[PDB]
Amino acid sequence: LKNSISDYTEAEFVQLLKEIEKENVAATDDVLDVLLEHFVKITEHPDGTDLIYYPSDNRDDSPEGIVKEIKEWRAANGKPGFKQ
Amino acid sequence: LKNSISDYTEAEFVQLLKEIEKENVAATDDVLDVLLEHFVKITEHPDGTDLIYYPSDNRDDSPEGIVKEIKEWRAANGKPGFKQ
Amino acid sequence: LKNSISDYTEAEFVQLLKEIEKENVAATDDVLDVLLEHFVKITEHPDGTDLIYYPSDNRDDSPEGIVKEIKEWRAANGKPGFKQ
Amino acid sequence: LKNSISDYTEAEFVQLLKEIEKENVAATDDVLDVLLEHFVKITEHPDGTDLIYYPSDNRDDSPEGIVKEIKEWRAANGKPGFKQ
Amino acid sequence: KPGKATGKGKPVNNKWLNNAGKDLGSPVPDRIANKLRDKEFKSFDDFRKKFWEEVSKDPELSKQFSRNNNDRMKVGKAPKTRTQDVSGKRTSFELHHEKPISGGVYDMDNISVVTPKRHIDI
Amino acid sequence: KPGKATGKGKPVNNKWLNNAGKDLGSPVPDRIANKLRDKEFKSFDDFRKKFWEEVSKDPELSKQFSRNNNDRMKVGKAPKTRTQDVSGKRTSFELHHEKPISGGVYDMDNISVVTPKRHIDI
Amino acid sequence: KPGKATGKGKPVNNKWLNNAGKDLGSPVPDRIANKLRDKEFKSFDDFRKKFWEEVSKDPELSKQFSRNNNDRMKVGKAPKTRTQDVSGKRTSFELHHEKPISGGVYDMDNISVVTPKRHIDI
Amino acid sequence: KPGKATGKGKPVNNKWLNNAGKDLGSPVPDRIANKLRDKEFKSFDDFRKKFWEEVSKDPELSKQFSRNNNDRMKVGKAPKTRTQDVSGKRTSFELHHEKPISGGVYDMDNISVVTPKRHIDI
Ligand SMILES: [Zn+2]
Ligand SMILES: [Zn+2]
Ligand SMILES: [Zn+2]
Ligand SMILES: [Zn+2]
Repeated sequence: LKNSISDYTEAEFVQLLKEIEKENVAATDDVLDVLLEHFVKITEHPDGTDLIYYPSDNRDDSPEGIVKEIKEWRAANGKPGFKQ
Repeated sequence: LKNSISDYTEAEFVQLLKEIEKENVAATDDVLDVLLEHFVKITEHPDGTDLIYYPSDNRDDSPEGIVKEIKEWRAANGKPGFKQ
Repeated sequence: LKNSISDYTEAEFVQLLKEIEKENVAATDDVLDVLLEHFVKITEHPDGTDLIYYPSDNRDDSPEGIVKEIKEWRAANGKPGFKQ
Repeated sequence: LKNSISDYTEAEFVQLLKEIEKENVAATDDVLDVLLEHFVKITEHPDGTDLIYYPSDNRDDSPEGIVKEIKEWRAANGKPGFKQ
Repeated sequence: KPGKATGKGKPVNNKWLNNAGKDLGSPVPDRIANKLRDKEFKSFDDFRKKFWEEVSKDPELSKQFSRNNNDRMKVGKAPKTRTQDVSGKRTSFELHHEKPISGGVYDMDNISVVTPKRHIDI
Repeated sequence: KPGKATGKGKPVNNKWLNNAGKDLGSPVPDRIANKLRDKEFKSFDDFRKKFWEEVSKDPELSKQFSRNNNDRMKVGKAPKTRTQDVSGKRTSFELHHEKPISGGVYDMDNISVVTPKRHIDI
Repeated sequence: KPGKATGKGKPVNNKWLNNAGKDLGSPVPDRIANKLRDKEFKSFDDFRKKFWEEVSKDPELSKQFSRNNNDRMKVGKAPKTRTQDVSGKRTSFELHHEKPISGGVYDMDNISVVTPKRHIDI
Repeated sequence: KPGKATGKGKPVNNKWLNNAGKDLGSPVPDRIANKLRDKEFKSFDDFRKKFWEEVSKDPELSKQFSRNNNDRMKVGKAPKTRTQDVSGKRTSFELHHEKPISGGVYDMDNISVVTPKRHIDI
C-alpha cells in the first residue's frame, strides 16, 4: 500500500483493484473498507469509491476502465499520474 | 482447496474464482496454473479453463455467469451440484 | 473472519494467526490492525494483543502456544472453546 | 515472484518466507510446493528446503535466521546477494 | 429470533434504488418476495444475506448494479451506496422496518431499503 | 540482448487469433506496430510484455478477449489459449520468429502469434 | 472405509524419525497410540490427519521438529522430509502398512512412518 | 528534509524499553548509533525505518522481543507496545525529540523511544 498514485505503475494499480475485488466477496468488509479508504486517499477523486461501484456508462466497468478514468481526471487537473 | 464441487457453496466457489482473478494479474502464472488445474479437476467440464477465459456469448462473462453454466452442465449430466 | 471463538477449529485459528504474521511484515499496519482488533474481540482476553506480541515465558512463542494459552484461559473462565 | 535473489531486499525475502508459512498451514500443499520450488531455484543452496524445515542448531529458526544463513552462504560462494 | 418471511412486496422499475434516500426508501421487489416467501430464517441478518443473494440472481435487478456490487450481493452483502449517500462507517444500503417492535420482523411488506443518510434522518 | 522494434505489421479483423494454430499463425497488428515502432527493449521478453500490454489498450483488439484474458494482457502476460490448443505446461499464446537466428529479433514483420500445438509442429 | 484405531505402538527416543529411511521405518509412538486408541475415523486419510495433529500436541515430539514443520502437523499435514530423502513430488513423510490388504488398516502396530525414497524401495 | 545521523547514544541493559513510559523514555542504544552514525536519510521516517531494522540485527536487542515483534522491526516497523501502554490508534513505540524545532532532527542524542500513553503526557 503505497501512499501516492505516483508510486503505482498501471499494472500495480490493477493488482490493487483485484485485491479489492477479492475482499468484495469476503465474509465481511473489515479488510475491504481499509483498502477502499486507501484507494480514495491516493486517487483524490471527489467521487471516491463511485469509480469502482458506480462506473460511468461512458467507459468500461473493468479494472482497465477504472485506471483510464483516473488517468484522464488526474491529467485534466494537473496531478501526477501513474509511475511510468 | 476442497477436492469436490459438492464441498463448495455458490458463494465459496465465487471466492475461488476471485482468487484466480487475482493470480491472473500476478507477475507470473506459477500460482495461477495450480489454481486452474484444481478448477478443472473439480468442475469436470470437458472444456476446462474455457469456462473462465472463453465464456459463451449466451451468458455473462462474470463469476456469477461461470457458476450458473457449471450448475446447468453438472445438473444436465447427473452430477452433484454446489453445497446448499 | 468469524464473530466467535466457537466458530474456529484450532487449525483455523492457527490460519488466522499466520495471516496476522503475514501482515506483520507488510509495508503498513492498515490491514494488520483490523485483524488484531478482530483477534482481540473474539478472544476476550484482557491482555488482548499481548498474547501475540508479549507471550508469557511459561509457554512457547508460537501459533501453537497462543492457542493453548487461549484454550486454558477461556476454559478457566467458563467460556466456550474452539469448535471441535 | 522475482527470478533472482538480487531482486529481493532482505525485507521482501522475509515477506516471501511469511507467505510460505501461511501456505504451510493451508489445507493442501498445492500452492506451498510451488512457492518452495521457487525458493529453491533462486536461493541455489544445495540443501534447498532444509533451510526452512531443518535449520542448523547454530542459528535461529526464524525468517531472520534463514536470511542470514542464505546471505553467508551466497557470499562465501561468490554469488550476488540481496538487493541493497 | 427465527421466523418465516411473509408478504408480497411491490413491482419495481429499472431504477429500483433511485429513491432509497427519500421517504421510506425502496420496497422489496415482488419477484424477490416470491422467492423468499414461506422460508425460515434464524435471524433478520440471515434474511438480509439471503435477500441480497436473491437480488444477484434476478437478471432484471442485477443489471441495475455494477460488476463489483453484483459480486457483493452474490455473497450476501448489501451493495455499496454512492459516496454522497454514506454516513461515517455506514457505506452500504440498509434494511429499515417501517413498524418497529412497538412489529413484523420478517414481514417483507414492512421492510424497505434505505441509504445511511436517509436512515439517520428517519 | 536489447534492441529496437521495427516493422509495420498487418491489418487484422475482429478474429485476429482465429488462425493462430495454422501455418505461421497470426501477424502483429499494424496499430500495435505503430505504438511499438522505434522503441528500445532490453530483451525479447521485455518486448513480449510491452506487446500484450499494448493489445489491452487497443479497443478494437481488447473486445476480442474475455475479461480474464484482458486482465492478463494488462500486466504483460499472454492470453490463455483454448484448452484444445494447449500442449502440456504451455497454455498461452506464444510469439514465433519466422526467420530464426540462422534473423531479426525485434522485427515485427518476422514475428507472429501461434498456439502451443501449432508451434510444436513448426 | 471407516474404522477404529487399535494398538499400543512403541516407546521412542528424541530422534524418532532418524531411521525412517531404513527397514520398515519409525513406529507409532506409544503416547500417540494412547490418544488415538478406540477412536473412529472415516478413512485412513482422516487417521493420518489426526495422527499428525496429535504429534504437534506432544511436547516430547514437537520439540524434535522445526517451527515450520510443527505448523504443518498442527493442521494435520505430514512434516516435510529432508531434501535428500524426497522422491519427485513426494516430499513429506508417509505412513506405510507392514501387512497390506493381503490386513489391519487402523492397526497402529501395523503402521509406520517412512521417507519417500525408502518407501519406493519397499 | 534529509540529513545525516549523529550522536553516540547510550549503553542499555536487557530491559531496554522497560522505562519507555516514564520521563523521556528509553535512549538510542550506542551499538545502534555506531551503525547509523554518518549515514544520510531522506527524512526522519527513513531514519525510523532503518533504526528498527538495525535493532532486529543486534542479537542483544532482538532477544528482548518476541518473534512477532522481531518480524515487525525486520521490515522497518516499530514494535507493538503492551496493551496497557497504547492510546487509541497509536499502538506502537514512537520516537520523541527532546529538543523540538524550537533542534537536531537526526541527533541520536536528542532522540528517545517512548510509549503512546507517555508521549501524550509529554
Ligand atoms: Zn430502521
Ligand atoms: Zn519459434
Ligand atoms: Zn505402504
Ligand atoms: Zn515528540
